[PDB]
Amino acid sequence: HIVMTQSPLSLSVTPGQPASISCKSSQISSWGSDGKTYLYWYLQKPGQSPQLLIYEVSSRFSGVSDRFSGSGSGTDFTLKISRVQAEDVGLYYCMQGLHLPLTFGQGTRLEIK
Amino acid sequence: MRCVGVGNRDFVEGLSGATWVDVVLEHGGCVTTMAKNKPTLDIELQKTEATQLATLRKLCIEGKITNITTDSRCPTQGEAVLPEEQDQNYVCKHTYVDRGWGNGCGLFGKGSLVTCAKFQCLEPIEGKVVQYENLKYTVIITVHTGDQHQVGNETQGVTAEITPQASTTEAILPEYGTLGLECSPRTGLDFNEMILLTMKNKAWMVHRQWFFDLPLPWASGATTETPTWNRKELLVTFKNAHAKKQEVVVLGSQEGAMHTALTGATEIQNSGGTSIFAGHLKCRLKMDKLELKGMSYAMCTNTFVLKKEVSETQHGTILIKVEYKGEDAPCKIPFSTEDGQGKAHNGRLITANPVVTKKEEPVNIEAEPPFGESNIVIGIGDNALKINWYKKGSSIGKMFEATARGARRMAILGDTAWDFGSVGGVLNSLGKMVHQIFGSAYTALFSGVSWVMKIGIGVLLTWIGLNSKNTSMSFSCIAIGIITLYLGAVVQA
Amino acid sequence: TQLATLRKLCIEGKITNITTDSRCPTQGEAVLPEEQDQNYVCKHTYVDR
Amino acid sequence: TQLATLRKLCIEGKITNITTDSRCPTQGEAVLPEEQDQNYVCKHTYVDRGWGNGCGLFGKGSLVTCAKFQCLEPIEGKVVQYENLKYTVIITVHTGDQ
Amino acid sequence: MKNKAWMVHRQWFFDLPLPWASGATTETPTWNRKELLVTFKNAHAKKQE
Amino acid sequence: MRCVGVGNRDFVEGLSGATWVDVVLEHGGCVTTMAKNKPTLDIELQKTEATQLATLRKLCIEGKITNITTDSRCPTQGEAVLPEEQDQNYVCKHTYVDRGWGNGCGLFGKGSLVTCAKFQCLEPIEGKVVQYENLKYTVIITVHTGDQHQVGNETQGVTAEITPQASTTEAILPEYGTLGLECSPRTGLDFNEMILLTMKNKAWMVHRQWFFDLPLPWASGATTETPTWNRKELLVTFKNAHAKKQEVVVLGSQEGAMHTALTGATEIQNSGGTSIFAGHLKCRLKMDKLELKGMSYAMCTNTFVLKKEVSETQHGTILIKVEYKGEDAPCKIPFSTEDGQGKAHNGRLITANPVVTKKEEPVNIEAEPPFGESNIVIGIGDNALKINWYKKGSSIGKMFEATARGARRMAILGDTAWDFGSVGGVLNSLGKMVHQIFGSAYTALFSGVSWVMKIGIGVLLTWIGLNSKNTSMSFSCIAIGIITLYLGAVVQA
Amino acid sequence: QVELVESGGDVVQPGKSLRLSCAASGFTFTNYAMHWLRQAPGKGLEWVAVISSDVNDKYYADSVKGRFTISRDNSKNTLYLQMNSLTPEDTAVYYCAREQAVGTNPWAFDYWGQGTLVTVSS
Amino acid sequence: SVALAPHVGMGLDTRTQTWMSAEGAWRQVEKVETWALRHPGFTILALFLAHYIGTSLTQKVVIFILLMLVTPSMT
Amino acid sequence: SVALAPHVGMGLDTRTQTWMSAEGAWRQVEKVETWALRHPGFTILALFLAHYIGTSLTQKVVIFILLMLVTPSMT
Amino acid sequence: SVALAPHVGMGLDTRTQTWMSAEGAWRQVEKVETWALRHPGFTILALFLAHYIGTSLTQKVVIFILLMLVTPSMT
Amino acid sequence: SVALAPHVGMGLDTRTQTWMSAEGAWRQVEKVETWALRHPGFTILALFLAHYIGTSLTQKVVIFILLMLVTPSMT
Ligand SMILES: *[C@@H]1O[C@H](CO)[C@@H](O[C@@H]2O[C@H](CO)[C@@H](O[C@@H]3O[C@H](CO[C@@H]4O[C@H](CO)[C@@H](O)[C@H](O)[C@@H]4O)[C@@H](O)[C@H](O[C@H]4O[C@H](CO)[C@@H](O)[C@H](O)[C@@H]4O)[C@@H]3O)[C@H](O)[C@H]2NC(C)=O)[C@H](O)[C@H]1NC(C)=O
Ligand SMILES: *[C@@H]1O[C@H](CO)[C@@H](O[C@@H]2O[C@H](CO)[C@@H](O[C@@H]3O[C@H](CO[C@@H]4O[C@H](CO)[C@@H](O)[C@H](O)[C@@H]4O)[C@@H](O)[C@H](O[C@H]4O[C@H](CO)[C@@H](O)[C@H](O)[C@@H]4O)[C@@H]3O)[C@H](O)[C@H]2NC(C)=O)[C@H](O)[C@H]1NC(C)=O
Ligand SMILES: *[C@@H]1O[C@H](CO)[C@@H](O[C@@H]2O[C@H](CO)[C@@H](O[C@@H]3O[C@H](CO[C@@H]4O[C@H](CO)[C@@H](O)[C@H](O)[C@@H]4O)[C@@H](O)[C@H](O[C@H]4O[C@H](CO)[C@@H](O)[C@H](O)[C@@H]4O)[C@@H]3O)[C@H](O)[C@H]2NC(C)=O)[C@H](O)[C@H]1NC(C)=O
Ligand SMILES: *[C@@H]1O[C@H](CO)[C@@H](O[C@@H]2O[C@H](CO)[C@@H](O[C@@H]3O[C@H](CO)[C@@H](O)[C@H](O)[C@@H]3O)[C@H](O)[C@H]2NC(C)=O)[C@H](O)[C@H]1NC(C)=O
Ligand SMILES: *[C@@H]1O[C@H](CO)[C@@H](O[C@@H]2O[C@H](CO)[C@@H](O[C@@H]3O[C@H](CO)[C@@H](O)[C@H](O)[C@@H]3O)[C@H](O)[C@H]2NC(C)=O)[C@H](O)[C@H]1NC(C)=O
Ligand SMILES: *[C@@H]1O[C@H](CO)[C@@H](O[C@@H]2O[C@H](CO)[C@@H](O)[C@H](O)[C@H]2NC(C)=O)[C@H](O)[C@H]1NC(C)=O
Repeated sequence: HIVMTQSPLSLSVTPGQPASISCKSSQISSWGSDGKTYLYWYLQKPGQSPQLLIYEVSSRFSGVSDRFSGSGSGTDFTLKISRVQAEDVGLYYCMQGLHLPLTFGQGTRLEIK
Repeated sequence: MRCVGVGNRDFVEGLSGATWVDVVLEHGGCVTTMAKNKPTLDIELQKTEATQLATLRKLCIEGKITNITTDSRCPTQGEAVLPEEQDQNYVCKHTYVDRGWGNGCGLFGKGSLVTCAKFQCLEPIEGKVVQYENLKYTVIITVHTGDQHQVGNETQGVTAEITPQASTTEAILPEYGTLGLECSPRTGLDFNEMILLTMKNKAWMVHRQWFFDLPLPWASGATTETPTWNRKELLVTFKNAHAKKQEVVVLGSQEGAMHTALTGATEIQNSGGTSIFAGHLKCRLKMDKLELKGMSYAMCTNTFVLKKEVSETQHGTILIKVEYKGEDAPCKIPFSTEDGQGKAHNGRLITANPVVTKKEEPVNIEAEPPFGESNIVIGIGDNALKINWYKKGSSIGKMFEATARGARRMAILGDTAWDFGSVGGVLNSLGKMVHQIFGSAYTALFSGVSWVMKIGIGVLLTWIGLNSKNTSMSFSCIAIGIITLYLGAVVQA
Repeated sequence: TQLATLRKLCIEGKITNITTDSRCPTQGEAVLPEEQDQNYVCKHTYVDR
Repeated sequence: TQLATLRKLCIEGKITNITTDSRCPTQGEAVLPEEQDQNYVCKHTYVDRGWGNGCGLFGKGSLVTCAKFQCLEPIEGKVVQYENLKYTVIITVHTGDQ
Repeated sequence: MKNKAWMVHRQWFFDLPLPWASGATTETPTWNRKELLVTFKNAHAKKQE
Repeated sequence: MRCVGVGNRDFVEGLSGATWVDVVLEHGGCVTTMAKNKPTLDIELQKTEATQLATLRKLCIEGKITNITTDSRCPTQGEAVLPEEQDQNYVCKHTYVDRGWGNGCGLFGKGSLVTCAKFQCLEPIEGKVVQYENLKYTVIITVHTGDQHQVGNETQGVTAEITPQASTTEAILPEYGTLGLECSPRTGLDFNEMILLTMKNKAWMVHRQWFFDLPLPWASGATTETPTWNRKELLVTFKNAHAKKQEVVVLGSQEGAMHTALTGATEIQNSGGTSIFAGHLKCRLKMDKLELKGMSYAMCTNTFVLKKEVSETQHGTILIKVEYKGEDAPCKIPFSTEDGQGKAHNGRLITANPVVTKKEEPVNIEAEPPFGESNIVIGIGDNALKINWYKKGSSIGKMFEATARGARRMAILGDTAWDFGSVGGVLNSLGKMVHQIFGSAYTALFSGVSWVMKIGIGVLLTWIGLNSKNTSMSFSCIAIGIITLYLGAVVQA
Repeated sequence: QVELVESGGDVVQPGKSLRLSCAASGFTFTNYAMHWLRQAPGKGLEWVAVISSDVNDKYYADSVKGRFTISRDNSKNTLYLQMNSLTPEDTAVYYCAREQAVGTNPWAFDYWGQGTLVTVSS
Repeated sequence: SVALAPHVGMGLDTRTQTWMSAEGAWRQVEKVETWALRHPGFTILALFLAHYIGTSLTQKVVIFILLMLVTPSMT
Repeated sequence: SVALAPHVGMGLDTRTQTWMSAEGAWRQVEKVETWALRHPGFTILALFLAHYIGTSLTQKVVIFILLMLVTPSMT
Repeated sequence: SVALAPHVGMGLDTRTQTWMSAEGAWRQVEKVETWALRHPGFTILALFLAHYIGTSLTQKVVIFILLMLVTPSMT
Repeated sequence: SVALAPHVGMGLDTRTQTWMSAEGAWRQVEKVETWALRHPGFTILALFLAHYIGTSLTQKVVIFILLMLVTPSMT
């Protein structure tokens, strides 16, 4: 029942600019046996179904644009976008897959300033 | 002493005028540098990492085919044409299909048939290059201090960042002076022949020409969302079964084939910073400013007791660990070695001169005993701790093992093994020049030869040497056969 | 018509639950309880410590 | 004083569960689900099959038998390290005692 | 073995035709060569036991 | 037809004299004997069983040491004696020890010491021997009746039983007459020079001299509640450590050592009657009293339908299972094998006379077609269904496999394999006698040689023959070496 | 290329049970663990239940534990969800998520279904 | 790409183990062995060719071995 | 791995065009051609070896051709 | 012990398989291999002896093989 | 089996008596005697071989003894 707290709740940024989203865990999601960290980042585009952007803390999923990159080691993870386009409107729900009752975060919102 | 236990260390011992010794770091082994009056320290190239990588060429690994459009002409006149052919996104092919009254054409005979599909690529393989400007090497240096928790402790150390712009960064060791590193990072793994294959979150350092020679269709390489792909003809397989018509089928996903086509490449970790972990670096060690702590301390006259049983390492060091029992804390530890109750002193302290810095702070000593019986006396008086030991081995065996180690180093490093621990000298310069010329010729000859073809060719050439009797035997056999067998038995690193 | 299958051979795998055990020199091979399971693929190796 | 177990051999044994899965003469190799289990000792052999066996093709089939194996009364193979080894010497003087 | 204990050479011990486990104090050990104790008889090629 | 699929099945298709043919019945496989206007019956030697067994000699493997007593002697007073030494079940051994005033002896020297241990043995080997008084071979005979469930069924056939007391017997087949059967049970296998040792529950079959030459204690096996072991020292060890005293050890269980010693000896069933499943029997078949079922039947006149597709026995004989689907129930079946693109008839039936006994039941035919493509008509006229089956291989391959089969038969059966299928005559008998003499000498001077040494001696002998300049003996040495190689490559089944 | 299409979504009064069905295509179904996820309007994504590759093993979210049932008809290549004792709170857009194609987690999401809407109200 | 251009002998050499070294060290040798065991007659044909081209006990063996290496892997 | 053993020349041959019969025909030749263009020194080595192991011109040609065909095919 | 002198060559051959046929054969041959790999200096000793007693290559080879087969078996 | 390859000659000699010393020695030598008395024709075979391979009396005797020691042990 690890609860996921996201730092930003609304991110209004102009196009062609960076953006940093934070998803802070209540416990280190680092599986001991393999040393990996199971934190996922989804994006549900408005009027669409959620996608999967980075299927780990920093290893991005297939079909994802070049700019989406993550970070974080134990509890403070980030989602860095290099240059924001007009398609980045959506809800960046983070998720932890470490434990069976996996719980999403509240999810930030990105809009063009 | 973060170097103990790795099993790949190798001790550099020389020193010259201005006290500079150049050593080579390989990401696998940790160097140890001993000297007459300089504290023996150890060095390990921790991680080589680059930043700000450009994308040179992009490769498609799988495709999807849509909008299959076909057009045929009447036989014996013209050639089938389609406006969609000129489009860059469309792959097309011309074939001849029999036609007749059944197909509606006026005259019987074979007629051209072109089919154009839409090649919308998927799962690209980026190929990235790195300029020498952004390459950075991190080096960790620790002096043998005899601290309590310093046996192969990977964490504690002193880091010096080395970049081609400023490659003479000097470490500042605490209470030991400043060890000066003046290294050339241009040499090493030539990063003008390295393309990083970022393919589904796994990178590799492949050769440049091999990457350019991958049959997979290649993109422009610029940053776009709909790049045009050249050489698309070989990832979609047009099939003209019999002669009535032809179909269009996408080949499939080339990931498994790529993974077996990379069977000799070296893996590098790619997450965030593309921290390469394979490679080597040549560095000079300027030890002029470097000093040892507590040369002027008084000697200890008290009881010494082991707190952890002495256990010989792989290379012969024994790692004595003792704790002082006296009342004079800032004190120097004595040492003595006797072989058969004879003060030959045929031993050596890889630690410079261990000293106790606190009354009951354990200190650990790395000593090298001789090849026979070796009684070791630490304290003085009738309470002197006596550590009996027996190094099992022979002197000739050590020379043979050292020769094998040098041969492995010369096989891995091209010619920089001639500079590894080369303390100035003119003989080593001539040796390096000769080896450089001959090795350049030899690799130009044996460029890209198989792990087994090297052994086969070496056997064949040494047989040719043993046959010919025009004093071609002496050079052919020795220079090619033995060398090529030794290499081909080592190449698969 | 009416084809009978006799072999399924895999192409796309998925590795889950990576586990490791290590032991001191001259103390025997590392043992892991997951070895006696069909789904587990397990390979030995040698490490220095 | 103290001994470590370097490797256990064993002498006796027991065969608990025996299962066999044959194969038709040309359909190929025979496979059992418990072959990949580490404690099942399997072996492949050839047998002849026909309509008497309900196979439909006359030839030499493939047969594999797997037996669950646990071993009783093993050898221990203990190894001693020089950490704790204790020689004992007794010295007697020619005291001319009775 | 049993109650008697001998003193044997290392290579001689390692070169024996008997199943071995790593001897790592596991409640159920893993035997490497189990075929050295078990015989698979096959009589005139109709079945094996 | 029974035993169609057995690996070792072989046809015996020749009758001679008063319609009798010799045949060697073996546990490995059956015999498909053919004759003109006679049923094609199949014969298996099912099992040889021994009802009563006598215990010739008991060896034993385990053991126990019950009472241990030692009586030493002074260094020069002489030998040591214990009162229980003369007891038959006390295993004593004399050794030397050193005694002095510490032992209360009074003379310093090497005394005499003897230790006696009471010995009783657990879980003995039995070593039962069978006499020809009551031995029962069992032969099951099945006629090619073309029954629906006859294809490979191992549990339907007429049973004949052959005791050495009454060797001649008659097999009353249900409708085809009585099969005269004259065997030689006393000479099929040398049961005199063999003992069926039974340890634990498994029972093997071992040579007499091999059994008698074993390093284990033995008792006479005369059903005594307490037996007398002759060599008790072969299981008990008398350890003596640095010459001060000796102790006694029972030395484990030899059950695994027996299982290792017993390689190459055929195992026997021991549950209930000790039925054996290895060995062969020689028989003569007298088929004068054989009718053929339904010789007076008419010919059928309706179309057939196949139930199971035609398949090839590994001897190139086709099983065909057809359904009559006709209104005249008992009328027999016409079978004509039309050769490729012609009316030629180069194939034949093996099922002697195929008759539909009932309309409902599908009868199964047997055919052996020509090597090439052949269409086997199995109906009456224009509505006759045409089975097309194509056979692989030529006559030369059949000749080669027949030669290999004959070679293996001679290797296993020895001189006996000369009269398998024998029609009589003088050539066959003369060859049998000559090969009997040669094999007698060959076995006499190659007895007891493992296969490794057999193949080594074979290659050594053929090399000796190749390097000899005496043709008359160089050829002989080469021939002996070739025969030795062939045997050594086959000896162990 | 994989396609996960929802089915069974409709209006329903509180307390009346409903059975959801997830039709699958584009991959071998029997080898993939499947999930059910829901998003209440204006609320964060909330995972409901998971069924692993073996049919027997299932797990449910504690907020909905004991009220739902998840079943796999892999012969027909479809997933089944049984909703019982529905609450007016239990109204959301429900999704069907596949197991991850590549990775280490035995259960993860890579492809989401189109989504179905179930409304529990009076 | 196609598994016919591996990075075996060309380029860099380091002390670290290259990707898939132990698995693929004997890959081509196993391929040649399985091809030879599946198609035995080409051994006879290669023996014929070697014994009827340029025969001398070193050439007769080198040509045979080289051809038996060429044909399976070339396939 | 799997790509090293194409289903070529197994024996079943028919009128209908096979899978990838147009592209997979010259694949092996193009592999050797690219390898030769990339690694030129082994050409000199093979010339030397053929000259010093072949006493006849035909032997030299055969040895040179087989050496060129064996090493890229091997790796 | 009893494990020595197995029941091999007693001339009781039969169509049916015997007890521990393949395992017995290959263990009997593999004992020598394991012993010879364990102790390699006796190869030098046997070569010396079979070379200074043998006067022809055939005799030398025979004596060397017989020594290398006697010693692991007599041990 | 394990009874083969006894722990003899491993160079662990000590003043104290080993396990089954005299019994082991004389059983190892007596196995050959029992086997040779069981099967006497191989004496004739070995005499023939060692006579037609040996060219001098020393070689003949050595080869005969080595054969008579190999065979009961290889069996
Ligand atoms: C292979 O690897 C996978 C993942 O890498 C492992 O997956 C585990 O699966 C189990 C269930 O199969 C998970 O168990 C869940 O644990 C939850 C943890 O909660 C507490 O954890 C602490 C330990 O820190 C315990 O001490 C407490 O007692 C709690 O259990 C637990 O909350 C949860 O139960 C709840 O949810 C279920 C389902 O909703 C309810 O039925 C239940 O009543 C309760 O409300 C589970 O028990 C475990 O977390 C998974 N581990 C990981 C790392 O993901 C496999 O176990 C590995 N092995 C195999 C063979 O697959
Ligand atoms: C290897 O081989 C052994 C034996 O050869 C197998 O051992 C099996 O062990 C299990 C228990 O661990 C046995 O199960 C018992 O079955 C009893 C039979 O009752 C029903 O039988 C039918 C079949 O006829 C089944 O279909 C039913 O499902 C029932 O099982 C059953 O009554 C019994 O349960 C009772 O007793 C237990 C213990 O007191 C109670 O807890 C329980 O509530 C109930 O009262 C057991 O379940 C099984 O029969 C054994 N198999 C046999 C004898 O052939 C191993 O399984 C084999 N495999 C391995 C890997 O070892
Ligand atoms: C081999 O070694 C075994 C054991 O190692 C010996 O076994 C002996 O067995 C006999 C019985 O068969 C034991 O005799 C019993 O002695 C009991 C001891 O009582 C007294 O002991 C003193 C010595 O301290 C003697 O001097 C006296 O004479 C008494 O015996 C005795 O109480 C007992 O009798 C009681 O029980 C029996 C059975 O219920 C009653 O019938 C009887 O009336 C009485 O109530 C026995 O007599 C003897 O102790 C054993 N020896 C031991 C244990 O060392 C074998 O004798 C040894 N030799 C051989 C050839 O096997
Ligand atoms: C490698 O180096 C690090 C850093 O020096 C070592 O960590 C150190 O470990 C010691 C003991 O484990 C720590 O001392 C402890 O201090 C606390 C607080 O005073 C005290 O309560 C304990 O009893 C103990 O004395 C020390 O703080 C710690 N230093 C750190 C973390 O910076 C480490 O042990 C070395 N070895 C390895 C294998 O990592
Ligand atoms: C080998 O031969 C035996 C005996 O000939 C075969 O057993 C027979 O099996 C069939 C079914 O497979 C039995 O037919 C059944 O008969 C009963 C009573 O007549 C009837 O009610 C059923 O509807 C069915 O027709 C037949 O009775 C039985 N014969 C016996 C027991 O004597 C056996 O199938 C043959 N094959 C094998 C592989 O064993
Ligand atoms: C190529 O194929 C796509 C998909 O088959 C076509 O897209 C369709 O276009 C029609 C109108 O022309 C729409 O009604 C469909 O909904 C589209 N399908 C989709 C988007 O999946 C497309 O028209 C074809 N031609 C070209 C030039 O792209």
